[PDB]
Amino acid sequence: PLAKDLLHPSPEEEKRKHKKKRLVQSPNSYFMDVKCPGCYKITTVFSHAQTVVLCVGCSTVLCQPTGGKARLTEGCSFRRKQ
Amino acid sequence: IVKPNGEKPDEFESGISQALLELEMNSDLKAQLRELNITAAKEIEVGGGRKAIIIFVPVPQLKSFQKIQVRLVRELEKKFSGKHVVFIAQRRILPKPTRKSRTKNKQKRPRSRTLTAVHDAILEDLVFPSEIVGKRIRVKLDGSRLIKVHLDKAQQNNVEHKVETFSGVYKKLTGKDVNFEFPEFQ
Amino acid sequence: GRMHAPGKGLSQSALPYRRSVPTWLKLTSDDVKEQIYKLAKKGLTPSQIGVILRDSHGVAQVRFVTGNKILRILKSKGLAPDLPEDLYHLIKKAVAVRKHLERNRKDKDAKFRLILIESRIHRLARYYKTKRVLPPNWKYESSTASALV
Amino acid sequence: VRMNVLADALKSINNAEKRGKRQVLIRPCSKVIVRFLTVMMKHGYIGEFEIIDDHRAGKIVVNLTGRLNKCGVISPRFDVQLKDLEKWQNNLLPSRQFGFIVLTTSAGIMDHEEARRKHTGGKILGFFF
Amino acid sequence: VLPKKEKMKLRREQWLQKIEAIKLAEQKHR
RNA sequence: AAAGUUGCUGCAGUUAAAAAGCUCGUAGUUGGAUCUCUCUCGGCCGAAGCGUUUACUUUGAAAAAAUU
Repeated sequence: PLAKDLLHPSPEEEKRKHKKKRLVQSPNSYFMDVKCPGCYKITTVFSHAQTVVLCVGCSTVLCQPTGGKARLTEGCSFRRKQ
Repeated sequence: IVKPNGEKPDEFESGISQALLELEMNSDLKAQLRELNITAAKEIEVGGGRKAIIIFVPVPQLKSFQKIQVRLVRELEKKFSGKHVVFIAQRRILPKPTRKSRTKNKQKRPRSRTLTAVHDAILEDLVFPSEIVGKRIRVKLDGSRLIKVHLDKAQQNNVEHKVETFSGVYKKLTGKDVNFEFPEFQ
Repeated sequence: GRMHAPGKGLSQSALPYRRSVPTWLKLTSDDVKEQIYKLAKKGLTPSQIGVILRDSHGVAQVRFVTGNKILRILKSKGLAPDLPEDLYHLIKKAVAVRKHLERNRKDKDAKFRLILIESRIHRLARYYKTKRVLPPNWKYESSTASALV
Repeated sequence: VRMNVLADALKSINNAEKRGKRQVLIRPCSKVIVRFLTVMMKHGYIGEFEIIDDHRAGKIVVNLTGRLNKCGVISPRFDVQLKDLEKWQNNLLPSRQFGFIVLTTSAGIMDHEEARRKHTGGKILGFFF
Repeated sequence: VLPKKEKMKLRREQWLQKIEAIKLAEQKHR
């Protein structure tokens, strides 16, 4: 109590904090590579996308926008990028 | 190969000119180095008798030099003895307009031509294999500043041994003490 | 806190410290600019352009990859509307509430919200006329509202 | 709204040190804040501080010591001619030994003693004892 | 309880005693 | 003058004098961070454009005695 190094917070408190209240702010969102199960193409999709993103070749529904993160279609595979 | 703004080639500059000529005539980096050119060079002693070469290159071709950075550095490390190779954009400092100046400032100087913008760009260009993901400035009790730069951890093995010559060249070129760290988690 | 709502939220966007373009993005600045051009030809506002570019094309920030923000890109080739998108949206909202008032006369809440929207319109028009985006003779009239849409 | 960030920084420092804290985080940073804290630092009042650089107006983490009783801003920045210093200190500093009026003068940011020594006046920023 | 003016006198006197306290602690350092 | 009962220094406004039903709403007041001297003619110098203009600060001159 009354004694904590504010310059060097351990990563669980920095991850726990609100994104604007971090020591240097950083977004909680990310970009992800998705593959449609009906094809082999790779698509770069924002995690918190607000618009429905269609396949360039299959024209299938990849992600559905929700209140927070997008809802990927059951069957599509994804991998977090960087 | 060399086009100095003062148009006065030194023998360091001619030596690295024939060095880049040897790399252009032999290695696979033929199609792009012929298009490019540099401006100047200097040799600085840092870290207790360990030399380093610095190459001043004109600005609008750095991105081309950002494509061929690491290969050219490793080939000049094979070419020379144990040294370090860094590239610096030739950045121009426009003086601060005071109430005693010459009448050449009929327009406002650009914000990119200021002192601080040039020095943060220079600190960015010292480190291409890494990227500056953080920066802090410690103001010690004596009143002298000390910049600490946090670089990237995912590639940390590449430039771990090069941080000392980074601090040395930045101190020589600016007069500011800097240190470099690597955070455990982003 | 907000201008007229007494509530004070925090939700916004937090730009990362990394201004550099990430390595995985193989799109160049030019291809981004013609993406902006087709998107503007589709009748899209700059906000919608940035949203679609972020959601689908992987462009984190147009200003980080192209060096300019989207309105200047649309202004260079003249694919920019005469009046800005926020003023346009306030004006559309005013027309919608006014038409609802013409159908419904007992909605005093819609009258109060119309006063609020028109107050926003006046303040932002004052700001734009200060920075010469609007001509000095421009004025919002209640009857001169559906013609701007 | 948030005007006079130096006032908010000094209020935060005072409030944190009266609660017996060891460090204080102040945001946003400013060059006037940094010069004011340097003026405190050279007199041994606030230890040593560090500027955290995000691409916005930065933050400062200050290592508090305990020798400070109150630091304060004088708003608005009144014109202080070189005579008025005695008057101003007899209004502000509770004694003749310790306490500091900080002035922004044409020679930079300084305290009232160094203001007298360089023979200049300026505008008043704050005081700390 | 007790008058305000006496409390104000006491607070002023304890703050004055702290003022010479800090001055004497600073003088001992030289 | 005590007197901080006119308060700039330096007052007050739950319950004692006293804060407006609520929101919008001119002017005025107040406003985040950021930017490190030279050209001509005359004997290293003198004239000239100043350098955006200020506000601010300092210096120098000039400024009845009496009173203090």
